[PDB]
Amino acid sequence: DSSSGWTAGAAAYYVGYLQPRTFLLKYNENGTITDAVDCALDPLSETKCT
Amino acid sequence: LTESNKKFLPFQQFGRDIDDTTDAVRDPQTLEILDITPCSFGGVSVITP
Ligand SMILES: *[C@@H]1O[C@H](CO)[C@@H](O)[C@H](O)[C@H]1NC(C)=O
Repeated sequence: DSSSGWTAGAAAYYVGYLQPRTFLLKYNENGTITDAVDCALDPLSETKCT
Repeated sequence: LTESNKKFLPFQQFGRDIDDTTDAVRDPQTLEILDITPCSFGGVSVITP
């Protein structure tokens, strides 16, 4: 009936949640964002952003 | 205002530089780049014997 038989088919979707962090961003000659670093993961990144 | 050679992305428009002022704009009608840089500064000098 309207509630039992149906075909789903293969798909899979990923869901995440965000968090207020600080980022360091690398823009290029086109101004397009080309790279980033999360300087709250490791000391070496902290050095980078400072 | 001066005509530009800059190439914005289709949604981009500010003139934010190292100091983040304005040296770029897009005509809301012709959608072309107009660099902004004022006509002034300041320095003074009188020479006398
Ligand atoms: C954008 O990048 C390309 C790389 O193929 C380069 O040829 C072009 O000069 C760049 N545009 C700007 C805005 O300088």
